[PDB]
Amino acid sequence: PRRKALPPRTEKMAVDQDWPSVYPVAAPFKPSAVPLPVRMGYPVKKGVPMAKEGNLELLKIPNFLHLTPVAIKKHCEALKDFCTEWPAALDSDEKCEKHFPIEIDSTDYVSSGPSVRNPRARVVVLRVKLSSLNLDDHAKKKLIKLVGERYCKTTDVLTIKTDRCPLRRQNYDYAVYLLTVLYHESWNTEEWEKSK
Amino acid sequence: KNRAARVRVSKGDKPVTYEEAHAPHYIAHRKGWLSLHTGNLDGEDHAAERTVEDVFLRKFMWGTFPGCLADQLVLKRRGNQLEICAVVLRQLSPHKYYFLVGYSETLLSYFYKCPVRLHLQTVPSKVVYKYL
Amino acid sequence: NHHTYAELMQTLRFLGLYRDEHQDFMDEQKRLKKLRGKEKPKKGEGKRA
Amino acid sequence: VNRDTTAVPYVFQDDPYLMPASSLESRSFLLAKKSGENVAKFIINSYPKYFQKDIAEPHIPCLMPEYFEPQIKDISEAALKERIELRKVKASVDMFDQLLQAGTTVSLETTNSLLDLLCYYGDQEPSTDYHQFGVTWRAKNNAERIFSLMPEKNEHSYCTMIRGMVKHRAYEQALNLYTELLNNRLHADVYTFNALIEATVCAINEKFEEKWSKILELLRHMVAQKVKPNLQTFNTILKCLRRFHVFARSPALQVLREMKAIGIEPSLATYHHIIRLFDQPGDPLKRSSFIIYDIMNELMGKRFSPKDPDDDKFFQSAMSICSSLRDLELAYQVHGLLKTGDNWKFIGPDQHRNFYYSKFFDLICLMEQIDVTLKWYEDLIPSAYFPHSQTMIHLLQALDVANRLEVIPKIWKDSKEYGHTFRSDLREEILMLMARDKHPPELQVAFADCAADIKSAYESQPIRQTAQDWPATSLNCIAILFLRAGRTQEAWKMLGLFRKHNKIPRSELLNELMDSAKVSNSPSQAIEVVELASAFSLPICEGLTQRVMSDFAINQEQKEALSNL
Amino acid sequence: HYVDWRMWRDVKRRKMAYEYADERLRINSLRKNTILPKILQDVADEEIAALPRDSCPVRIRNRCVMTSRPRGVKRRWRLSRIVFRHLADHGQLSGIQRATW
Amino acid sequence: TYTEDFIKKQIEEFNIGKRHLANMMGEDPETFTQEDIDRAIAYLFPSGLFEKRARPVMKHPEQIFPRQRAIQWGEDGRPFHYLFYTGKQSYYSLMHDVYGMLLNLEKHQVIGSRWLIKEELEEMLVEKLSDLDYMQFIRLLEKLLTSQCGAAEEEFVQRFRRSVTLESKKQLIEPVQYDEQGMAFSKSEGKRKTAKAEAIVYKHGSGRIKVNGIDYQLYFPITQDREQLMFPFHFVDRLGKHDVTCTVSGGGRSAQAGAIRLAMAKALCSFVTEDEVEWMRQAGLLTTDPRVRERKKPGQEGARRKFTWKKR
Amino acid sequence: SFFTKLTADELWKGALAETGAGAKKGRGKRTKKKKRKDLNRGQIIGEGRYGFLWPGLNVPLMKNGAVQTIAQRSKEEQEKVEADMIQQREEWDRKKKMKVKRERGWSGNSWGGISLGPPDPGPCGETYEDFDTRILEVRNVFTMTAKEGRKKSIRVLVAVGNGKGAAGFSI
Amino acid sequence: LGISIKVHEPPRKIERFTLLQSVHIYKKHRVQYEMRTLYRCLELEHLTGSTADVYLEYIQRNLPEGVAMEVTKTQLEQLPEHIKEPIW
RNA sequence: UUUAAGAACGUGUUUAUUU
RNA sequence: GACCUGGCGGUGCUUCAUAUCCCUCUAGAGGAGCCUGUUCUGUAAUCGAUAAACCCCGAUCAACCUCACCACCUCUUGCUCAGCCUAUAUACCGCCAUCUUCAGCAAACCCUGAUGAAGGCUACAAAGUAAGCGCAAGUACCCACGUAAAGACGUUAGGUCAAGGUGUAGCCCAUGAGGUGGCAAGAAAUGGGCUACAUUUUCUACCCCAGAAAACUACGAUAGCCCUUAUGAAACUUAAGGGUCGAAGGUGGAUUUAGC
Ligand SMILES: [K+]
Ligand SMILES: [K+]
Ligand SMILES: [K+]
Ligand SMILES: [Mg+2]
Ligand SMILES: [Mg+2]
Ligand SMILES: [Mg+2]
Ligand SMILES: [Mg+2]
Ligand SMILES: [Mg+2]
Ligand SMILES: [Mg+2]
Ligand SMILES: [Mg+2]
Ligand SMILES: [Mg+2]
Ligand SMILES: [Mg+2]
Ligand SMILES: [Mg+2]
Ligand SMILES: [Mg+2]
Ligand SMILES: [Mg+2]
Ligand SMILES: [Mg+2]
Ligand SMILES: [Mg+2]
Ligand SMILES: [Mg+2]
Ligand SMILES: [Mg+2]
Ligand SMILES: [Mg+2]
Ligand SMILES: [Mg+2]
Ligand SMILES: [Mg+2]
Ligand SMILES: [Mg+2]
Ligand SMILES: [Mg+2]
Repeated sequence: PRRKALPPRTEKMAVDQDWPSVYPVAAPFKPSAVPLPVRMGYPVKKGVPMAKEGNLELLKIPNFLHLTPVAIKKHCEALKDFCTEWPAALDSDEKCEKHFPIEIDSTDYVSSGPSVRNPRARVVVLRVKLSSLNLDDHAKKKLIKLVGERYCKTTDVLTIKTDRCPLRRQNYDYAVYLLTVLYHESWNTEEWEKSK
Repeated sequence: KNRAARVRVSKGDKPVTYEEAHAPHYIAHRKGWLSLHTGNLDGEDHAAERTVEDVFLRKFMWGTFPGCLADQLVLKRRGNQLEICAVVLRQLSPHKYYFLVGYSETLLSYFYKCPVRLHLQTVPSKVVYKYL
Repeated sequence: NHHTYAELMQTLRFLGLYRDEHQDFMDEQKRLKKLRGKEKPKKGEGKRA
Repeated sequence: VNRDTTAVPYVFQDDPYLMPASSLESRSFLLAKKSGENVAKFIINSYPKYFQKDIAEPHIPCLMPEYFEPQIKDISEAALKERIELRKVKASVDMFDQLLQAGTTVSLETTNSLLDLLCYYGDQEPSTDYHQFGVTWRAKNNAERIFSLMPEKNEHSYCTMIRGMVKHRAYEQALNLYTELLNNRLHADVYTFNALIEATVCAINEKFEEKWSKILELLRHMVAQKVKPNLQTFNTILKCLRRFHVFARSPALQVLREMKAIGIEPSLATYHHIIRLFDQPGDPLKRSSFIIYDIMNELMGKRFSPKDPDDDKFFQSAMSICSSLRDLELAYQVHGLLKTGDNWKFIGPDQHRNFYYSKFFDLICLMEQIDVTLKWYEDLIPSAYFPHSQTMIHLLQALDVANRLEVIPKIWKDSKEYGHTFRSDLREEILMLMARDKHPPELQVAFADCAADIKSAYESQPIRQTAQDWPATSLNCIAILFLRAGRTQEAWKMLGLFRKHNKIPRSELLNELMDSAKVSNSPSQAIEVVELASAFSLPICEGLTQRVMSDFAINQEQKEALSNL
Repeated sequence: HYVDWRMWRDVKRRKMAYEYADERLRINSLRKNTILPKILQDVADEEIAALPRDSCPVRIRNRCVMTSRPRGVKRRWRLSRIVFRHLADHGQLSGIQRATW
Repeated sequence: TYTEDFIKKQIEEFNIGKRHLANMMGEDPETFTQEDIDRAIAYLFPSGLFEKRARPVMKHPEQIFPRQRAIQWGEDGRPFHYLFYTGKQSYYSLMHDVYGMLLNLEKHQVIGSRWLIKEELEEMLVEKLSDLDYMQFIRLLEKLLTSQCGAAEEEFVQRFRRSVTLESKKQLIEPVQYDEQGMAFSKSEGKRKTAKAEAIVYKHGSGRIKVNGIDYQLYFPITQDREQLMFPFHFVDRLGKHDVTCTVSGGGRSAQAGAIRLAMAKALCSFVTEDEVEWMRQAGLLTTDPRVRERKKPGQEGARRKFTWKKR
Repeated sequence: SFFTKLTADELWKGALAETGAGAKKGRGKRTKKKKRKDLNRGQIIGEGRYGFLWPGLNVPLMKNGAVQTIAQRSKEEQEKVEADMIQQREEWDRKKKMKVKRERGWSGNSWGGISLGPPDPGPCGETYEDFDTRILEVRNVFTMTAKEGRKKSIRVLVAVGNGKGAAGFSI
Repeated sequence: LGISIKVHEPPRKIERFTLLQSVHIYKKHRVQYEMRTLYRCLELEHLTGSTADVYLEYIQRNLPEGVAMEVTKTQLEQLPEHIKEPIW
């Protein structure tokens, strides 16, 4: 005769089991696997919400059954061997900007699809205060005239944004190179400067 | 009168599903979305290619599982992966379901150049929300 | 590329793996018009000359 | 994470209707999913143009059509090499003659690459998606033809030709071709010597004493040509010695000791060829016991890597040894070695996996406590293997030994969920155990609720070719279980089936029917008990009838009873 | 197997405009300046005007990819207002819902 | 229809699923209340649907399934109640009991409370009721109160009365703060249209106001705007006694004044008597003005205006 | 194109024109009505024109204890399958065309004198297998409504009897 | 993992657009749609390359359906060698 | 008891285990 | 001849309409110029909408393209296991207009009328009980308000075969396909809108404490003419700007629209 469906394996489950073993990774809602009488849907007049069996509304939900607190705490316990310790010396931000005066910004974008490319990932920004650089009166006055609107007098920060080249490693090099020719030309003094 | 995605009332002998019984003005109040991706978010791209893939998938699976789908599909994208979640009937033999799962999972991976996985949930008969 | 989409699923239909309910419709109508006499003529040898 | 005991292997669809119940479904369901992947690859490689469009970034080479056809249509030296990389035996050989006929110089590294393609497949085309007994090697083949055409022959030429003959059971011819190698002042490699050891034994079915001397000669030649043996060289020796179960026992250890001498770590296949040899269909098994205990201590706490193709066949055999020895403390070490690191991958294919867990679990129920035997039944089944009808029996014979017959109503449910709903032998051993002795009301009512399900299986049977047959013991047990429980009404409806199928009812079933009638005080029913046994001419009936006549019987019925006999 | 000939003609136009995109680019650079001589700019005016008509990008039309409709097309999805609503009204477009405020 | 046996099987699935859900989240199954279930179901099954009755729910079957009447006749077929054939045995058994207590009285001789509503009476009686039936029952209850009802009668009538939470239209005073110098002040916020203002009112001052660091007469050239700033202080006769320092952002010329007027008034409520705060409320000085710009509609020129209509 | 193809329910719903302005007020002759046909009735999953045999779908998975491989029917054998599919189609269709000679009453097109069978069984175990029902008059009556206009309603007169003195009629 | 984290909810953005209701004419009657984009910013502090390599991979992999991410990384560097002193 | 206030072409709208 | 139902009544009584009928409030339309649509005329030279419920409508859009039109020329198993913007919206799906700025539609049972078409209420109650749909309730926007959305069954054989799809019919050396070039105008009438006729105005500064202008060099064109620029392969033609020009117009007939 016709093939009959077996009873759901939720009945064999115990209460004091290990849930992470059932839903280790992200997977759709399987009513034959989740031992919960969860219901979903807008009820009709004098009715009750639809049950999990055959429910499409529960399939639309991006559940978090694979990310229970028990798993998270158990997942991170196994990931502490990949991590490194942060220097205790660099406690505050004022101490971070005394030994590392340059800050590099770079953004990465995560989107669905078969292609991972994004043209917004090439941009690189470099910020550095002029008080951390070995400049004199002349050099500092000249450097602020070359960069133009890249320097903010309110914060004394030089901002260099590079998006010319395809890759992000090239724009980083370009920004460092730009910071170098600016520092050196600022120190160099030319004859025309006398006609100020 | 308005007609879009509305199942007109009848004597009371017509069965309808939950999604088929709610109109477009319930899509975020009593229904969800059958496709979930990042294309239609602010500042994101490739919303047009993800839509052509969806339209083709719903037809590929309608003709690949003829008379077996109990309700609309649910397409899900997590990065490179593509998860197809379907509710099917129990008339066909399991021998033939496993054949079509491997045939479709493979054929679509080489077409769209992405790992594809298909999740079936069998029901004895088409679930009925109410009778119109 | 509509060639790929249409040629792919045309081939899968001759292979028995894709069922096009739309071709079946117009294939059944085009079969009933031959019994009714409304058949497409031979090219070149048409009603006109 | 750990394995989920309530689930089936990941590869299957987690759905009740799609879950494989029996062990046949488990294997036939993956062969169909493998068949759909093959039907799609056929379509992908037959119509590449539809799947050439690549939208993936980064590029995914494993998701692009493969091109098996030659593209260089010209006749040249580079055009033949492309047909040798695609393993085109027929095209390459038919095109090699054209290149040779033209007179163009053919490099020796190119003609040697054609022999490898021919010596391996034996002048035959590989298997493709779509277009045992005897000796595959043939005299009228291209392998020997082209071998003569060659104007110059190096070591590799003979090395690759000797190995192609031994592979196709041409042992006798390989030895004749090896004599020419020594005549040309040449030296073979390790691989060629490895195949030469197989030809020695397989060529002739002589006594071991002669074979042992023969093998030692090749070894002395291997050391006389500056050739160092490998793991395979030693493995063939043990695999070959299997035929001589008794005699080769001591020679085998010497081979093992030799492997240790040269610092060659025995793999799993090496130990596999030893236990098979020492293992023999004998009752004492004194020698086999001592060997395996030593091997485990060596293998204990190790992680293995693939070295020999037969490394997987170790675990299946070792378990069989413990089952033949009936030693459970040793099976915990063999199975405890299979979980360490990543050694769980050496268990082997399904058929090897199903057999492993059968000998293993069947030895658990027999030996260990029942409270521990039931913890292994929840873990293994169904997550690891699907049981066979025999395992359910052995498990039932353990509950009897532990006087825990309250679990029987659950072992019958699981059997039907594993495809044993219509196993005659199984249903004939579950009923007898339940009806063997009287039990309290609460426990006696459960066996009947399960006996009613075992009865329904007999009524509905998949095979309609033959008429429905009810075993004598079955009908004897289904009816007595209704009485003890209290289902008297249903107990009298089975009486017609006894004579209907010419099945003899036991006296214990008739003797206990008395109380049922006496409690009712319905003489009519009492006569029905007498009438049935009288039909079968049972001696207990005549003596029984008199007692019934004394206790409860209508006057008119007493006279009729005697005449019916 | 495209929807109609109107669609097929635009596919060809987008293909010819992709082949001459660089050649047309290099010539216009000469014309779009006041540095080079007029005599040379006059020769480039004749070289790019002798290129095939379908190579001009202004002759391209953003039609619907499902119905070949020239007007009422949303550029982000490349669909017509009638097809977009058919998919949005059935909940097949992620995030698309009806607005009320 | 849902039988008594079916409900009893749903009670057992909730109890077991209530113990699984605590094993997932790492909680104690014993001390796992219904508030923790709703929080755990919202993490595992996140739904942002605007309707809360369409989200995943795991509640007790006695709160999901609607209450159903018990069977009214036995095996023999005789009903259990003598008013069965009326169709409203519960409603009429109540009216018969009340009318019987009104006969006894004749022989031997509210602010928070609100009469039970119709929809709440059907649940008690598990019966479907009309409107005119509800009014008849309410008329007997009121008639019962007028008479010298006994102690036992009051308890009965209190089964059909429901308490009411009476809100208080009393402005909330702000906590007076102290600065480094020691001056007392109070801060509040106002909002008019898109303008949003934060005002700091010092307890003692010489009537100085500074908006965004600018004296008020310079920031508000228009007289009407300055009149608004004067209204809070003039109403309570406190002109030239406090110093204000506010910061308004957004909106337009007149919207910033109304936003500032509201904040100054709210912060001025801490340095005045309760009777004055009530007067400020009855004058419209403590109320946020909800009148905001209305949206334009498609097919219309404006929010309410229509396109020119042509009959032919 | 492949994206301009609808489903059968959409193709038939439009071709039949069952719900239209013509159907509402007797604006369509019933002499040539279009009849729906199910095109998936005699179609098998895995069968195509090329004659391919896909193991697990079109043909058994294993044959003689061994898994089959991909095979394609021959031209002669594949043409014999197409002609055999036709016979099952026409035969199936023929049955529907075949009309049963329903026992007429007083006249061929009249309703009087026609039997309706025994009444429906009651819920509390009541049956009327001994009763026979026969129609006496079928009249089409109308009433004018504000929105639709002419509202057609059917008036029927029947009689039941057991053949033993018990009889009754109703409307 | 021992990381400092601060969470804030940026204002949402709603992009709307209107379309004709009918296939032909009936201009006055249109349908309005919207896409709602909601944000959630997680500001971490004082990390290393390895810790971020793990945490990001952990949460990027479990990024649910319909959820994008913009990870802005602020690196600390030191003055290059050429910047220490001038050459002229 | 209370100003005036015309006209609208002709048909068609209901049944049957390795070995 | 007598009736049922509905419709209609320059039919009665009573109660009402809330930006709605009257009276009553505010700004407009109808007059001029310009922009734009339509109708007529014209042209070798599209189609469709076209009382309310068409007329900056299909178009959130036409210099070529788009484009389906015209003339000329060219191809024939044709980008498609062909094709057709060919006829039929009075064969249809699909998406809608309209009453709706409504609240009713109605399965299944019962009863009345002598078992007619039909009808079915009185609360100090006289035969009605009623699933379901809609309304309502809920939800969205800044709430409990309001605005959106929603709004059934049906009515106007209302709109659309030219979104796409499709039944019937018709074409297949042409009613199909492609190329080049070209028409899309104004005697005339009219709808909608823009700018104005000015002093509550015009110009400049400012973004509200100013100075000038103020009737034939004022107020007043987004028009014309000329030049330049932007886009583009291509611009008397599209847009922007400048120069030149300084017209009608002096608050508008019957009538008429919107707004709490
Ligand atoms: K006017
Ligand atoms: K005018
Ligand atoms: K006008
Ligand atoms: Mg509408
Ligand atoms: Mg264009
Ligand atoms: Mg306005
Ligand atoms: Mg007749
Ligand atoms: Mg006349
Ligand atoms: Mg007339
Ligand atoms: Mg026109
Ligand atoms: Mg027309
Ligand atoms: Mg028309
Ligand atoms: Mg208009
Ligand atoms: Mg044109
Ligand atoms: Mg042209
Ligand atoms: Mg044409
Ligand atoms: Mg016509
Ligand atoms: Mg119509
Ligand atoms: Mg509306
Ligand atoms: Mg509503
Ligand atoms: Mg019409
Ligand atoms: Mg002037
Ligand atoms: Mg001008
Ligand atoms: Mg130019």
